[PDB]
Amino acid sequence: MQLSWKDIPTVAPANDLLDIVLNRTQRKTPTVIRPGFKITRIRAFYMRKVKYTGEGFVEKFEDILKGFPNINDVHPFHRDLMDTLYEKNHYKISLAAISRAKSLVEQVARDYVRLLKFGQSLFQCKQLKRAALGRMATIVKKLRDPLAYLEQVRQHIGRLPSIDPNTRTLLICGYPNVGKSSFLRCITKSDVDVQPYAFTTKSLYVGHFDYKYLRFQAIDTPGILDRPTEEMNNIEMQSIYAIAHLRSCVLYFMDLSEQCGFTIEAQVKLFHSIKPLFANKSVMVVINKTDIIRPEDLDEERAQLLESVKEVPGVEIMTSSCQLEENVMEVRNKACEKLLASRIENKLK
Amino acid sequence: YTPRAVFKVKPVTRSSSAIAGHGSTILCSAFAPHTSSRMVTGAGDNTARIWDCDTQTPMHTLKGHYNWVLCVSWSPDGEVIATGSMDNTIRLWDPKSGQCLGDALRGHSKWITSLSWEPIHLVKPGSKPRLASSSKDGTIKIWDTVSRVCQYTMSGHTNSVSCVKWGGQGLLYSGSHDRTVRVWDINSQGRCINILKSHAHWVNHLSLSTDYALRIGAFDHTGKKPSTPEEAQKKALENYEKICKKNGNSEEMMVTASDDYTMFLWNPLKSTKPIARMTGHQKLVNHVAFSPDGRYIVSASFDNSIKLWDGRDGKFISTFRGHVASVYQVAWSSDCRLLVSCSKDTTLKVWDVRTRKLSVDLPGHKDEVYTVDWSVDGKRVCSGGKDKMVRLWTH
Amino acid sequence: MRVRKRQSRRTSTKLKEGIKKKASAHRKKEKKMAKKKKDPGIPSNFPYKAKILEEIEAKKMKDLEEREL
Amino acid sequence: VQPDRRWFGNTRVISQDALQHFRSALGETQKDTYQVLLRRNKLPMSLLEEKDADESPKARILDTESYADAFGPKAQRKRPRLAASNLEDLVKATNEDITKYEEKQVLDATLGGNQEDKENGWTSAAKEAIFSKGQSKRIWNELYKVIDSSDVVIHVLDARDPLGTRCKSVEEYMKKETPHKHLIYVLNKCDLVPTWVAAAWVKHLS
Amino acid sequence: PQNDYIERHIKQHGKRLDHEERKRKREARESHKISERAQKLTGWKGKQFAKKRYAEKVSMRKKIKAHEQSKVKDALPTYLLDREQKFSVPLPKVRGISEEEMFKVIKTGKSRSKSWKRMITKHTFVGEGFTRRPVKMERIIRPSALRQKKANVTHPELGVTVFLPILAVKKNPQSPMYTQLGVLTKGTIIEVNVSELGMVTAGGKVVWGKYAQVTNEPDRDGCVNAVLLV
RNA sequence: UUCAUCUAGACAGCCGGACGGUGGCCAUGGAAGUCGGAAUCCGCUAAGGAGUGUGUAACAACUCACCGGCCGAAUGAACUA
RNA sequence: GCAGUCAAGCGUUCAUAGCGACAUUGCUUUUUGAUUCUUCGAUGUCGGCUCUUCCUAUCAUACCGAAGCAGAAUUCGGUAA
Ligand SMILES: Nc1nc2c(ncn2[C@@H]2O[C@H](COP(=O)(O)OP(=O)(O)OP(=O)(O)O)[C@@H](O)[C@H]2O)c(=O)[nH]1
Ligand SMILES: [Mg+2]
Repeated sequence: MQLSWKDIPTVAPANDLLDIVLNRTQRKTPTVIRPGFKITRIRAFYMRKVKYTGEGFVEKFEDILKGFPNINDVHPFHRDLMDTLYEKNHYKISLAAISRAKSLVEQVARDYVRLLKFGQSLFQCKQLKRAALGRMATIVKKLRDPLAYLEQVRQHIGRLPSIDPNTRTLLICGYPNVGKSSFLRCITKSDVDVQPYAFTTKSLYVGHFDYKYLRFQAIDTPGILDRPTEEMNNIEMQSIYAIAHLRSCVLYFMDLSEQCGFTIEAQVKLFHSIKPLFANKSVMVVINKTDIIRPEDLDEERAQLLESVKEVPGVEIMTSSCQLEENVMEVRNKACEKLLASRIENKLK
Repeated sequence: YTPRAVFKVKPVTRSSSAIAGHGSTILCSAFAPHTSSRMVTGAGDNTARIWDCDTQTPMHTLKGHYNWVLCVSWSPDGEVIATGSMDNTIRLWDPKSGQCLGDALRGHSKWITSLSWEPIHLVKPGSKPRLASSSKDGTIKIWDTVSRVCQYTMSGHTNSVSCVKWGGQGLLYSGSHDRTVRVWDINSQGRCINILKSHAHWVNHLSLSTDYALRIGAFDHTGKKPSTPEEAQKKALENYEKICKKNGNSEEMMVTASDDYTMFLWNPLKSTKPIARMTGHQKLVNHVAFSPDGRYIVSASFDNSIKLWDGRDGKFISTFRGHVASVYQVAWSSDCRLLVSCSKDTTLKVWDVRTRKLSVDLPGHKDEVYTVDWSVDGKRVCSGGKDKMVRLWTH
Repeated sequence: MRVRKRQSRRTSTKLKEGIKKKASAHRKKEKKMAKKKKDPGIPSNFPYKAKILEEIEAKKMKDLEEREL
Repeated sequence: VQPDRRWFGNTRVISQDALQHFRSALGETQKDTYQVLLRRNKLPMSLLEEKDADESPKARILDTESYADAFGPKAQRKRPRLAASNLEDLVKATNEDITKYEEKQVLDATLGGNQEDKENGWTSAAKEAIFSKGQSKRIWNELYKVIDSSDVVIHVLDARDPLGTRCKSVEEYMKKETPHKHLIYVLNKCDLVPTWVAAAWVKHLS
Repeated sequence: PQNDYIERHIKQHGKRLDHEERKRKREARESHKISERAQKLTGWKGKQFAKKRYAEKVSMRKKIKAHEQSKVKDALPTYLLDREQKFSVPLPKVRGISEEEMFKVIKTGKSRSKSWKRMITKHTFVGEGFTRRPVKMERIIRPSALRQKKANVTHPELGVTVFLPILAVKKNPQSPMYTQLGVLTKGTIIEVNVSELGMVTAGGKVVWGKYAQVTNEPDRDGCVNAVLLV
């Protein structure tokens, strides 16, 4: 489905699937047949065994197929998200393996039953029963790796959050150690790390906040290093696809201090660098960490770099002692308001 | 119109005397690149044989090895025998004497798959074509063949580097199971220059447009015995511009085989992007080559196929039905109007590129065949392997 | 504390004679397979771990020597 | 089974020139509805068949990134394939992707729909058990009985709606499991279709 | 909860004040709980448990042998390596099938009095122009569920097995009529396509049909398993 | 029953060491024995793995395998019935 | 199921005469959850009202165990008729 798929049952590993379905056909069917009964009764006994086992496997599989979020053709944001997350290639090919196996076991049952209606002795039919069931068993025993993959993709995508692609958003991005999560935790009710190290998160964290009785979601991203778009991570391409698809205001976070362990010129280098992905967002940047430095004393090259910042159509360099929570509100209202103009100028056509 | 690489070689049809010898499974046999008689063969053991095709006797067998030798490629002067051996070491030789020259080649870690040499018209007249050996462990050691020690290994590949060539612009060509191509030069001293990332499954049998000439070592459509190295290198650059001046310039084409059927032709010199999406196989392709006159590209595979393409972009030209099995090792004629190809089974099937047909068959082993090469007058081939039979050909 | 049925341990003469017949056929089949040494020597832990091989060698220096002469 | 020189005596060899001879008429052979097939005199398919495909059989990835490197706590991969480079071309891709997702969104918005009804909560009833009168296994049994006991088959259509009363999915099975039956057609009740359509409906099906 | 929330929780607050002295004692007590489950656990849970524990002990013995071995301390080519896969017939003296098995009777008439019809019960091979004969005249019936058009046949060498279409059947021990009928009981020698194994002799045009003997009753299962005589 | 260890102190327990050259080399955002690939050296030793596991984002910290202090007599392992 | 590799251990002691568990290796139509508009001869007659009881090889209800099980809802498993 959409929006935080948590409705997928559970993918028991191949040995457990074998156990579950076979034990089930052992318990929920009669298990006493004698050589003495009518050959019709014997044929019926073993037919029912085979058909029931087939149905059981098929439902175990059909559940997975109907459950998984169907990566392709959902929404480009999520499509590329599970690309960077769970390897689109492997995803599709594993699920396809499962569909093939479902067809295979349906065929096994539908052949061996047409056979059993020609058996002539308890032993012939018992051998057919063992034969069909053993063939289904190996068919499923093949599925070691797909299922071991699917268990973890399920226990991951279930946790994975739910950001609507189209409601009012606010993206928060920049270098590690700068203050993305500081701002998020200080603005909206969430639980995101603050510890003084580089990759204080590793995936997209969300937090809602209200404004004009309306709902606005804010998204902190892990961040980006230099990484000339050749070498990246599943860490970085998430922020990439986010800043790409999601269309709202953005907050670039930099600093002039001893923390945020890069150079300011590299910071504006990355600003120019991600400027290509600042198409329809109306960026506001934040000259941050402004509590002790009083950063009005920035050198002439910083002046030139902010002159370059002031090339974009809608710009805003603004100070924020992000721990002095009495200016983070001015920042939030400022930015979202200057967004509402363009958002409504779309909505009114 | 068209060129010819002008010569006339008749359609080969004769298995000559099938020869016995050391009863093991031959893998790769190398020919004398100047005279058309001498084959060397490191079979499925440690030892190595030398024989003649025109007197059909053991030409001073090249014994004296302690572990399995794998891949034999001849030097361009007919004076050096480096041989691929799957151990960590190599031994150097010479056919004319057939004596121990020096000792091991220390340093490697696993099997030595392909051997390269210097391009001929390039390096000084009266020199030693140095070597950049490879391994299974991704290493590339550049020996000055005299010192048989290398200074700088360059390590762009982490996979098993299986293909080595030296292109005549001072260029290099290394190839590994990393699905990616990496080309270096000589003035690097531990550096990588051209990193081409195409394939999703690994590479196999990196080809060359200069392979024929720059492995013959400046010999003609008749294959004489030169005297002066300066004029020999003249002949090399001359036949060079005779064969590689298709588009007026010798832009070294690079079409590398694959698993994933992404069969891709390249031009490294002026670009990184590829050129030719000449696909169509069904199974793994192993063997490819450029025509001697560089005019087309031949691909033979594991799917009963034989393909010839446009030697100008990599456009399809022909595919040749008529097989049963995989097609392993494919060697070029001299007339360039003909082809031989070793199938998986006994037969060694022969072709007609001038009019794009099959010429005839040539069966006669009773096991699998491995090696196919060519004589330096366009006359003979030696083919031995799993059949333990080094069957010899002629027209 | 519900108690569920316990299997009977009575005879069933039909089954008892069937057992006789089954066992006899099995013995015969064994004889079919029948128609188709590392002796232990000395156990350890014995107290007289000295006198034994000494007596055997006292025997052997005679069993060997009373061949030739 | 008495020992023999057969059974280790090869049986059914065939020649280079025979393959060359009969691979040759597949792109020729003169087949019309005025000539039917009777016999086979079997010829080696796995070699005589298989025209060329120029589609690049889908690449394989299994033997190169297994599963535990793909995803899982091992996860022996960090950087993408093919690791897009051109940022402008990428934002081109992504903006056109959202807009094209909107194009499909409007396809489904225009065509449907059922979402309003399922929000009302009601649903369409059970289609009657009478609407399964031709799709019973008692029936398909006799169907295959006549398919197998027949030397040829006549698939009677009706003139007034051949395109609706064909709905074949049985000729797909016929051609492949028993090719030597040739599925004549009779367009019955023609008069209810004038001679004009009596010609139009045959002219493009013959 | 967004991501690894229980782990963020464990790092922020912790675990139950006794999650360690419970895990420890659970472990130390599992050694006792293993024997309890082995002396109780009647009736196929005991079978599953015993077979499972046998698996485990086997694996551990495998592992420790491997570790002590680790403590102690052909020749394919490049274009090939690193890739992985008397005149006596192998099977005389198969058992004999009476004419009452492999021949079932079909009484005809509402008054079952005028049978004259028989039905083969073993897997047959019918050819390529089967085209069932008229109902009034047919006396032998080999029903469509019991038919075969291919056989899974292996090779002595190459260590291979392939599914090959069955061209025709040559020798069926215990009858010539069974051979005329093409009944695939065990032991029968069928003439099967062999194109994929691709063999060429001296001159060796190419073989596309060979002989192969079946080695499993196609009734105790549905497959046909045959082996080739090179 | 077949094997060993043991007052030149056996087993179980506490307590102590479990080290330098050396964050061995690759791979990367970090991988300091413990995500991962390639061997596994020497030194001084009583021992100490280029490390059994818990653990950290990264070392720490704990541990084991391995030695020694305390104690002061059998204990260990594998099979057969 | 068939064709093999193992090889635990067994076999006048016999691994290389022999066996031989658990494991394993081979397709029986393809790799991107594509469809499925392909159902194949039951030789003996099947299927239903009223009613009672028993089994557990448990679908629900009771109580527990393990699951990334936050909540909610499940999945698997134990006692249980
Ligand atoms: N004093 C002060 N420090 C700030 C301010 N803003 C940011 N910082 C610094 O930035 C740190 C915030 O760290 P995070 O918010 O986690 O930055 P991050 O590591 O990039 O966060 P993630 O991207 O989610 O991993 C704080 O600990 C401060 O040291 C500010 O306004 N005042
Ligand atoms: Mg931080």
